[PDB]
Amino acid sequence: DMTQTPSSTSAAVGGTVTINCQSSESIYNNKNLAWYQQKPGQSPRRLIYSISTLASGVSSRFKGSGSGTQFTLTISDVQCDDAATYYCVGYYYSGGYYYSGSAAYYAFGGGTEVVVKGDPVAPTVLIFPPAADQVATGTVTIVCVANKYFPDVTVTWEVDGTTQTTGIENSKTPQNSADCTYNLSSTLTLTSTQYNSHKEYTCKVTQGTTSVVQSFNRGDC
Amino acid sequence: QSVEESEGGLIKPGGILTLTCTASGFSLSSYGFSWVRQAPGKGLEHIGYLHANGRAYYATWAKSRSTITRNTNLNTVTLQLTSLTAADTATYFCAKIGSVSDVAIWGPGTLVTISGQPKAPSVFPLAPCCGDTPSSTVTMGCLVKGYLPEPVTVTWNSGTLTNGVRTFPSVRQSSGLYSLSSVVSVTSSSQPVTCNVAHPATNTKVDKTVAPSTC
Amino acid sequence: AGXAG
Repeated sequence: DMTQTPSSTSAAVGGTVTINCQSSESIYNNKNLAWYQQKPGQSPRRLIYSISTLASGVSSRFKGSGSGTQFTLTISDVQCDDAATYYCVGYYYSGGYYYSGSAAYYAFGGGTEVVVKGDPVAPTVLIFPPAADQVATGTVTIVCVANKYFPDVTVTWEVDGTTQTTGIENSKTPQNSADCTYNLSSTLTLTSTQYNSHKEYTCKVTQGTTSVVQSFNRGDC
Repeated sequence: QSVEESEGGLIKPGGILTLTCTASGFSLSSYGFSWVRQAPGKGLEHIGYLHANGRAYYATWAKSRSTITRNTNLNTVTLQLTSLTAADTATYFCAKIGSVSDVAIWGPGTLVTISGQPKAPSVFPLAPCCGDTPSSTVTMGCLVKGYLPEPVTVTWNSGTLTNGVRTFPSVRQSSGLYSLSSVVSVTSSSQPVTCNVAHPATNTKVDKTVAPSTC
Repeated sequence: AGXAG
């Protein structure tokens, strides 16, 4: 199997990331080792094969190295476009003759999430009261959005001043390939009963020491 | 040269997954091809490898309930995976991984969801509470709620509105249904904006034109 | 021969 470290890392634009893989046994021919890049919702993109050969159309600031059971991917002059998950994968084969039998397999590393640190940007926050047709369904969903921000934020919901702890789901987009920023949706789900039994609905997006709130009163929309 | 997985979709626990990998522009049988999968938000995982020499080699976890076979006559390879559980929910890929060869090729992947009928989304417009202070842009959205399985596709103005769209990754609720939102930011003089939501699994398409809130 | 003898 393949042990890939670190599982998460970060670098500033222009920096360097290094990713290591350790195989419990030696790869086939001491050659069969590729590195892949994957962004959300996409097929894996091959970066390197045969340990160190650059795949077609891959930038030269990706470099593969190693031998035997230890392998390294180095990303030089890292860019926001490099924000992705990376995987090593080795091939193994033994035997192949009548009296040996045979066995083959591939082993993917567990992956490395690479966060690229770009220029900090505070979020702008938007809140959307539930549509009138939502309430009729007996379930209400309030959407809060934190747009174009870096670094990460945390979201808090308040209902008439009382922090919420249930019914909240957050979904963050991948890092923007041009400027490294995130976007985030946070949704608060309530029954029509609870929603009609309260007035002020608040989403609070906190980034370090800075917090941005957006609020609405049920009676106004 | 390209490959293509057959359709996935919603499958009952205990059932059988069957996926076909069809090749175009080359002969599958002249290369070793693997099946790889990826559970939601987790890493890539090898299932088995159909070697160019015709022998199938399976990951230990897969050996007892997987079969990989080649159809040279039709230029396909097929994965059969039995006794499915929720743990088998994943994107499934056909791929020549290319650890050492110049040639590497991956299908686009197909989503297989173990959870019994699909559910079409309900779509609600997202509009700011009436109460602006004249800004230069306005941001509207659509909430796509309560569907199964993934995916849905969201466009704005039938695809003519391409900038300023943020469609968030879906989230699976405790009920097992999925939900997501899409927002679009437009200049404040914009005409009405309409979200178009398609759900192939239920064969549905919904259009919602977002109106301004009462004021 | 990339994946076998």
